[PDB]
Amino acid sequence: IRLKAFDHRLIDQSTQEIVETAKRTGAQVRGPIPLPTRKERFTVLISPHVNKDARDQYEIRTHKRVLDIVQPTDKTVDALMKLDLAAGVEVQISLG
Amino acid sequence: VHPNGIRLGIVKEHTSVWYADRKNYADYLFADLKVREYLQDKLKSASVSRIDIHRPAQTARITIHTARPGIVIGKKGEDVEKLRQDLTKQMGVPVHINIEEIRKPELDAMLVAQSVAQQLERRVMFRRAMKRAVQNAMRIGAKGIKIQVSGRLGGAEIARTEWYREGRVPLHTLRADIDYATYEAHTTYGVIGVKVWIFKGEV
Amino acid sequence: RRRVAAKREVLADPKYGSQILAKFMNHVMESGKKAVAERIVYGALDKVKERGKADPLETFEKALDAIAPLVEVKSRRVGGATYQVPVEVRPSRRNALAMRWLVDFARKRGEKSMALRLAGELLDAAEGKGAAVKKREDVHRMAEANKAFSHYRF
Amino acid sequence: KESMKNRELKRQLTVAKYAKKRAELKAIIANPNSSAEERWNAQVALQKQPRDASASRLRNRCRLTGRPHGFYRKFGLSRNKLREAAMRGDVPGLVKAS
Amino acid sequence: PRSLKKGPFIDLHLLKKVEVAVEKNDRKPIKTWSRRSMILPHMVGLTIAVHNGRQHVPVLVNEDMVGHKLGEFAATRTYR
Amino acid sequence: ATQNYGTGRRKTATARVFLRPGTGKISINNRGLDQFFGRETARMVVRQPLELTETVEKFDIFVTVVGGGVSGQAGAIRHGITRALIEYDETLRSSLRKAGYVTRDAREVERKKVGLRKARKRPQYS
RNA sequence: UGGAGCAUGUGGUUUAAUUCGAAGCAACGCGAAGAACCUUACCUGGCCUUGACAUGCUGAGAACUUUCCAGAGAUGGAUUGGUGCCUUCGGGAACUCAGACACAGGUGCUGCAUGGCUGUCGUCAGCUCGUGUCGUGAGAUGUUGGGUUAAGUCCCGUAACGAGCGCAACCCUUGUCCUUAGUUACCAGCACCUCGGGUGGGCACUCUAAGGAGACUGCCGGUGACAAACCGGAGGAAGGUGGGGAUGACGUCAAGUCAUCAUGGCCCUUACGGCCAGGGCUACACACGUGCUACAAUGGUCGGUACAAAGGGUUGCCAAGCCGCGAGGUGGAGCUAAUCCCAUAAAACCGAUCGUAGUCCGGAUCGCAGUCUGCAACUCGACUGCGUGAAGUCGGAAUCGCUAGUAAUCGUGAAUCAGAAU
Repeated sequence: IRLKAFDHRLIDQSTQEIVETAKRTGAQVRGPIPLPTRKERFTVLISPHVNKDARDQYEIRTHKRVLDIVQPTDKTVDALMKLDLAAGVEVQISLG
Repeated sequence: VHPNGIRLGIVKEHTSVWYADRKNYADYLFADLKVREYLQDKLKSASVSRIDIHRPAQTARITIHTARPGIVIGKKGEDVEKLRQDLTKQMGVPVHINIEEIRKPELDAMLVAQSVAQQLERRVMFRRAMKRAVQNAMRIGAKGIKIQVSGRLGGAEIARTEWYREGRVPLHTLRADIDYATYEAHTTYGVIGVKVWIFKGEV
Repeated sequence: RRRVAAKREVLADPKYGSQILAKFMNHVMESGKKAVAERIVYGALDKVKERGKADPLETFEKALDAIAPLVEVKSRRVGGATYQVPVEVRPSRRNALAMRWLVDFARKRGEKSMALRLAGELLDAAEGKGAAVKKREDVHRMAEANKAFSHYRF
Repeated sequence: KESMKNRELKRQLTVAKYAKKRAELKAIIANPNSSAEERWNAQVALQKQPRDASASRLRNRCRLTGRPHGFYRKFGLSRNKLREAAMRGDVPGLVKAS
Repeated sequence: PRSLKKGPFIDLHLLKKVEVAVEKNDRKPIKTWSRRSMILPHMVGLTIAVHNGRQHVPVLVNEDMVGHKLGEFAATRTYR
Repeated sequence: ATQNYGTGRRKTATARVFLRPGTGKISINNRGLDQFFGRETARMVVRQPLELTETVEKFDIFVTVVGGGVSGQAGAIRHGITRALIEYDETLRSSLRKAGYVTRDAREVERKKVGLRKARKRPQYS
């Protein structure tokens, strides 16, 4: 189970719905392994009339998470794979 | 520096919550632009308070947050499917349409901002209903409304900073949630963008 | 205009164990790298006493015995002409020009090796017949007209 | 001008009007196994086959507004957009932190 | 850059009224619509007047030429 | 035993203290102190606490630090010399403050502000 | 700063066609936050009579192929095929282009009847208001005084009492504490190894923290009206103040665009609706906004150290390259990156022989000439091989400018998915 999604508050609250949801069905899903902040620095110019001093600053992230089903039989990671998404998560899975 | 971009987080949420690749980060940022300009220049009636363009499993999700359900929903949804065709063709992906309710609508910024500039074309005084912009919209709910009005105001070179304070608005804030709706219009001569600081309670 | 400045020099080393030459690595590491400066920083210590008989500090301790002026020259005016004020200051003030002035005036000599250049006049601090003990007594001499400049109109 | 954005946007089709004889005859060019008698058939490739064939004459702007600066590798949008977009919410993922 | 990788100048929309001029006698020029209308090094002894917009220039094509564009006959900056 | 986890840091580290009683034996980066460090003046500067506390004959020291450069982590051997030792006892407890070797400093290269050139260094003007 | 090492940075220079921009050491951050087929700042070859495009009335033939032909140069037309399309078997449609009325084009003028979420405060807590009082009034008081502070945080007094707007708290925001943490990294437990770790196990002698107690007016002693403050103190390898400002707290100097969305007193109106444009901006005659590099001595010319190295990467980055002195174009392991393509590196050891110099630091017009974008490098390009053609002398008149991690010399990885942003 390798993932590709948005932020610090919708993939961690969707891999709450992966470990327990496929552990109750008989097999075992290991714990969530940390993968930190994506550190990407940007530059703009925010002045109405042009003022190279008057910049601003931005940043954007992508979280991944490493889970691994020990003996691969969990269909919940693929059947309830749309349960992992609510509005804007597009789930990547890896069966094994 | 602009805050509402700071409280993308501890206060509020987003409107375009869809995941794609990093190269595909622009591919659904095509069609987030032909539908949002349609609700303003056509649906001045049933005023929109927020446009969320979500892309869930296999179609889309755009919720036109109106304040008038009887005009949009008419005779078992005859005008509901009208917005299905004029939008989803120019937009890339089709949309399934669901309509919610914003009962007690007198506390939101966009729901009032489209109801100020439309009265200023009919040769109405620019200082009477702006007091009753706060006197008629503060009886139940929120705690205060500051209004900066700098602008045009019937004459040519006016820099008058009107100060419609009745209550409390703090504007350095993140917990004290600021809303800000500057919709523009053109009256009998000149441009009017109505500046709005409606402010509900904290927590 | 209260002074919130706090002075505290670190005086201890794993090589020399000195006092006013231990933490001196600042002007001998000439904006570059310590690897090249390490043989120039503490390479001169055992180069000033390697040409003489006494230890490095022997003629390094006697630098403030003939290179420290007995007055001050900070200007001030009251309603006429600017008058400076010269008087016995604290050791620190007087003993600041008794090393750095003797040290920095070694670029107008420059013999073989950069470390010898730094050590060029470190052994001069005893007899004081160099250039650092030429401006020491000079300072005293320019205070005849400034002699009575301290109390009245100063 | 009503006809400045209209006279250059149409190169999405015209530059790629053949696009296959151009795709086949821009890969063998990096191969010297072509003979010296073949220094002329590699030069009956693409040009007077009408000259909307050079890709050197195309340029981007904003999606609604039309501006060449401020374009990053993640949008179709510009720098006077990005202050007015995420503050109403048009830009995903763009939060403010360290 | 600009090494001698692209050796021969075979360009059929720019070839077909310069190389064909061998059979016809020299009483008329080759008429140019570029700042960059180069031709083959087999055709030294012709006339190429640099297209830029209002009058043509004296181009004395002599026996020894190998290198670059025609930006020296009618120069880039013309000292107006 | 004494088979414990200390640390020592300067300029973005995460260290390894493989320490025990011994006789002042000092080591770093799967090597000794006189392998990567040497022919430089910060060597005996960490012996200045090691002479303060007479611990040059009573402990065997393996503290590892990496990152930064050559000599910017001279202070990181300095950082956790008694971080493996005030865990062992409180014998040198109220006698170590005069040394002054633990302060993870913030006089560093933090965020880089726009408009200026560097840390708090300013551009050229009149 | 300096006779001076002659950059469009505006004022003095060279046309045969020339459109607006600041008004000080706030004059190279003055329309727009980019002039690659001109449907742009009337050179314009050039032609309009309906139309790419915005537009109603009408069409063969829907369409394209319109490769190729004049073209050293858009396209009409040969256009090689297609008849397309729903069928109450009536009727209908879009378009390479095309004919008649009107037009879109301001592509000159002009911030003085039209900018909104600033191009100038040193970071001043300073500028105001409601009511009350005093004055015939304009006003004033509040906001003065005594003390204190970066600071209307204040405190004590007072015809004022409140308030609008603050660092604090809502704005660089978790070594410091952490449940749980590394399916392919590698070697603390280890055997191993080529001691580069193949590989279990590495959650414990650990591998890049999402986010969470975090740092104080907290106490003691005096000084101060003891009161706002101001000095001295612990813990203990860290205990008292460390504003990090795009809807400035708001108050500031007839002045940049009838111009990025806007917005007027005259204009083209067979036209700046036509477009394939037959070339006409640096004579040096200088000042100047001057802002790295040194003064020959730490001396003059190499291929080498313990040694940077991860991501973006379905028309991309382009190995150890055979090519090499130095060129990693036919190859291609990283092809969706806990690999890698720029994959090489780091001022050090005692760096050769001769020991301290406007030169054995110096090459502007004469790099000719070399299987790489590809229908398009005929007297100019990186391609640094050093035979040659120089000028760097204590910085004085007086002036940019420094109270603490500060005055202070090792590079950017990535596209509208084809690798010279000082």
